[PDB]
Amino acid sequence: FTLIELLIVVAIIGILAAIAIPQFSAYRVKAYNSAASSDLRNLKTALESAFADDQTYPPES
Amino acid sequence: FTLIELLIVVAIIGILAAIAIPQFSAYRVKAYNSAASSDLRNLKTALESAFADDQTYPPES
Amino acid sequence: FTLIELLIVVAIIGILAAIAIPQFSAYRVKAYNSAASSDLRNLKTALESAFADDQTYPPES
Amino acid sequence: AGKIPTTTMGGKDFTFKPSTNVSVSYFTTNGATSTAGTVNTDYAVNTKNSSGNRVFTSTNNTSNIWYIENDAWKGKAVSDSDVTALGTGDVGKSDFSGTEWKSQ
Amino acid sequence: AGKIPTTTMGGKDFTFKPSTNVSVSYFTTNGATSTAGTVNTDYAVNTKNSSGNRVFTSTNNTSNIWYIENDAWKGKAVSDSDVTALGTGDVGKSDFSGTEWKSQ
Amino acid sequence: AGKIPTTTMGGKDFTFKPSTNVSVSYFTTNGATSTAGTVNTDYAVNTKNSSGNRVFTSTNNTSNIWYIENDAWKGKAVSDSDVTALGTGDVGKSDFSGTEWKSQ
Amino acid sequence: AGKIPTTTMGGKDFTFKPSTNVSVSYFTTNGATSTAGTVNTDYAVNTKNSSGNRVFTSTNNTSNIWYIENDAWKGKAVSDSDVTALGTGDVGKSDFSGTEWKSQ
Amino acid sequence: AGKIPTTTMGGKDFTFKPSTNVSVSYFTTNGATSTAGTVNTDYAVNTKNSSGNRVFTSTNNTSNIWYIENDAWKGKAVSDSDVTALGTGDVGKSDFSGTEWKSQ
Amino acid sequence: AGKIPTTTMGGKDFTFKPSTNVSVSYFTTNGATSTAGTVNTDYAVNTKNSSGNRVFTSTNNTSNIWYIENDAWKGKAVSDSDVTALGTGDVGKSDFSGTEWKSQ
Amino acid sequence: AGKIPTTTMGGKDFTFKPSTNVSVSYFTTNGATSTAGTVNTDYAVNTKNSSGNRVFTSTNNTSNIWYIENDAWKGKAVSDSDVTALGTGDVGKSDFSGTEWKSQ
Amino acid sequence: AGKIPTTTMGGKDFTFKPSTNVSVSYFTTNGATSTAGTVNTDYAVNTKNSSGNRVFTSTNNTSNIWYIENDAWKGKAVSDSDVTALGTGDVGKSDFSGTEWKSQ
Amino acid sequence: AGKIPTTTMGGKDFTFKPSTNVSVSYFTTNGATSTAGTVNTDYAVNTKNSSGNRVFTSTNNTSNIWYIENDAWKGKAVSDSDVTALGTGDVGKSDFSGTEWKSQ
Repeated sequence: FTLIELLIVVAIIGILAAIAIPQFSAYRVKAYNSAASSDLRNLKTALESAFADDQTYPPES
Repeated sequence: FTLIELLIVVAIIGILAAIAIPQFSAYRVKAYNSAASSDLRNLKTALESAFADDQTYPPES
Repeated sequence: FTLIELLIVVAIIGILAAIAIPQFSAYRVKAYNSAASSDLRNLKTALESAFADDQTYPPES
Repeated sequence: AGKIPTTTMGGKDFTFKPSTNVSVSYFTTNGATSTAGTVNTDYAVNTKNSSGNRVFTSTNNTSNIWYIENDAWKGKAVSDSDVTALGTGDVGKSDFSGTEWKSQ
Repeated sequence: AGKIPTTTMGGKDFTFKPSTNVSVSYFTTNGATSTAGTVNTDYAVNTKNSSGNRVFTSTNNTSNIWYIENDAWKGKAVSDSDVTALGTGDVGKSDFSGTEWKSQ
Repeated sequence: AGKIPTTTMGGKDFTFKPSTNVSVSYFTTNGATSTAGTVNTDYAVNTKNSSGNRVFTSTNNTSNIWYIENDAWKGKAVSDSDVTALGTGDVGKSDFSGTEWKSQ
Repeated sequence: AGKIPTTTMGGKDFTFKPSTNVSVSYFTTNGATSTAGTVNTDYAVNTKNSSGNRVFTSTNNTSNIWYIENDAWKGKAVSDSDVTALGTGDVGKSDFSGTEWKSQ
Repeated sequence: AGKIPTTTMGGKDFTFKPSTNVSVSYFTTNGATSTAGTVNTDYAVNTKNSSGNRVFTSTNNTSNIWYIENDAWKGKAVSDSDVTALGTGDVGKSDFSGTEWKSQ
Repeated sequence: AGKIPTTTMGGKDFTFKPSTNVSVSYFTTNGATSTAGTVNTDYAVNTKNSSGNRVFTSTNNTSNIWYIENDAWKGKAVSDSDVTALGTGDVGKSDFSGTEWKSQ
Repeated sequence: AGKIPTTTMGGKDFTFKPSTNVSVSYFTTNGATSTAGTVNTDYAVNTKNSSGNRVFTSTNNTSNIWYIENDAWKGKAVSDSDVTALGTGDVGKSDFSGTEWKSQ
Repeated sequence: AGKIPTTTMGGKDFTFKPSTNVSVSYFTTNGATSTAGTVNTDYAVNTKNSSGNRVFTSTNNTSNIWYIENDAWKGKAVSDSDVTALGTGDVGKSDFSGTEWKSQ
Repeated sequence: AGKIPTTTMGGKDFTFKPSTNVSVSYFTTNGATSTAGTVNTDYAVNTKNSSGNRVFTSTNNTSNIWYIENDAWKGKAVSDSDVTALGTGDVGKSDFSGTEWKSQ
């Protein structure tokens, strides 16, 4: 509308364009880690189930 | 106010009307997907709970 | 874009910044507790296994 | 046939309802037949959000949740034929060759 | 004295290690004395997660696992005095009057 | 050699598949040798998410899951040498001195 | 009666406070009666923003969050009668016939 | 003392930087003392834009973000005494009586 | 090299086009190399309106948008050397000493 | 067909009216067909002031607002054929080759 | 009643004063009643220069500014009855049939 | 003191020069003090043509331009005392009682 109105908008667009976007890197690597430790604690039950069938842990591959 | 003032406003309204509005389509389809995979991983626990009651998975429907 | 548009955003950012974040303290202390009671109920089987080898519970340390 | 079970064979309610906008299809060895003396040893089950580009599926004797992610269908439910769902039969599918994938 | 046994009197390793962040304290009739001719007829043993508001304990001639659950201590281990653990002595305690409880 | 077992010595399928993006490496006394008369008394096994800064490992005669958490490697799998995994040999490792840790 | 619980029967604080401008109403089998020997097996609970055209509700034995979305009320709280909330009684409501809906 | 943490006790960088013109003040049980064996169970933290008429604050065991909105101060930072910030001590403040408010 | 990405490594279009008159320059660890097996863990990216006296920039592991605001260049794009942009390398730059600034 | 929508498929009024003297034309996948079970995934929309030498247009999967600016037509509305508008079909047009332009 | 608001319900001054010679009239659902617990969801507002042949008006749920432009009244203010203003009531008027107009 | 600003506190030139024959006087909270850490929240400013019978003025928190129009002074500038200008202090003056006027 008025030149002064178009001077507040550009003064607010500048504000709302920098709101300290956080580093969402550590908060995701923790999920990837806790998939692998879960997966290992599960894998152990398969190994120690298979031993109590065969008196041996499985052959590799 | 002055004709030159009404020539900057129209020169700024034209600017602030094209600020590269992004495609908010992929950023929403990911939410719809992660509702369905969550829902399935939950549904599996109901099936494999019901088996350990009845020695059978449920009848369909 | 328009000053009124930049008055709804600030009216929504204020809303979505206060959504009653819950106290996730009790819901985590329960996990720490149920690690220790599990660990004790397991430790008991080692003690009462070792007795049935040696006619004695183990020496401390 | 082919829909989420409402009741298990012991007569108890299946205690699970799907999300607001997700299609589900479920298949088992002996269909809907609640004959009080059968045993479904297996299931194959799949889900898609009506608005999603992914259908997700699992079976009885598999770990992981297997997807397809075809961008083509975006407004379908898993009742539609052109979704490449796991229908009746192929209910165990302990292995997958070249069709769907969740591994690396 | 007072810690989890590393070895039983027959010279074999105690084959049990505690969880990532749990304190343990263990007491028996004849302490650490591995004299190859004694018999500990009893034990009293307790655990707490360093970050937990519960200390859990059991003794030789008791069923159940008995807790206290004092919200006060939250960053202590069972080595600390202000935890109300079952120290040396009172090692059987086949009965409990009014201090700790797991029953209804 | 060195990968997750697909089958146990009694000829049955190992009934476990890993997560979507996790590397696994597994080692035992007698390697891949399915000679129908051997006994692997032990295993050493490790996992890492391809995108994770942690490798996790366990062996036959240990409680706990032991990690390293080196921020350096973040896009490796446990097949890579610069991960400090528990290779063939050192398969029991009932004790750990100063390399990896899960205790307090 | 009928408001968000401030404390659970074990004497601990309910550890949850509502949003800046949301009305909440909560109902259970045995009301406010903290008699230290009762068991509320169920709840029915509803919320609306004072300025919103939606009231949202859930009960103990249901999945989903069920809404009504009547454009009429826009400046009410769920204490008002003309909101069609889930009052005392009808507290389980494992099924819904024709009144409220979140499914397709 | 009293400023935004640059590093957490595990030695990792706090991974968060404030906005262009916002003052922040942060308080915890054991101050700046990175002694590698302490546990801050709590925090109290507040922010104001240097040019804003509002100071906003939260603590560990509270939902909501609590403001004051005094039109008087408009060119202050939360380091100034005449802002009525939540200083060292009163760090939990699970409840608020008559000073600050975000509820209805 | 050095321009806005048209496609991400999963083969999908980058779904973003710049404003009418803005220059953009973008840098990452492994350049343009769409080898279907690499991982760019980082980016450094900058923009200027061709007619503006400000160049704005950000990197992967930083909050804020950092400017320079040199009144000298007013008809340049960020391809020009005399703009003091964040080129290839220095791609993380989690910290800034004395060159560019957005803080108080 | 081909005009600004007065109502969205959920039965709610489209809450937007055009400026005093601007022509608008709007196109979507399934036309005017308010069949309460369809999904328009896309739109293509254009505007011109009756007295302006510019027609402006956008589509669903594009950033920017694309113009033509032909000085010839100055007293037309976008209903006229000789305006080179984006009619029914070509509704996505995520890319533009040589006809209209807003970039540099 | 019926004049420009001097203060909003939160007690703050309305921060707007009219032009040198313009009459304004303003109407809302609950009149002048600053009862600190009401909600005016709507307004209807009109202006005329005392010396102008146009009265201009808008309401809450409308785009555009609607005029009448009767050459007859030229020395009236909108307080006068013979101006055909939007009085108390008819405060939303999301639509206009045949009385006032700003469209083509 | 008391004259049109030649430079703003960010060191940039005030980019405005007055008309051929107009006197201007300008007042703010903290005078001429360019201390690089102050904030003038307000101004009061007035103008007169040297040859005009009107002095015009405005302040920070007011709409309108307020005049006096005393036919007496006709060859003065606003530096003169007998002009009834808005000096240092009374810098906001959001309201005017009986001295100057621009309203009806």
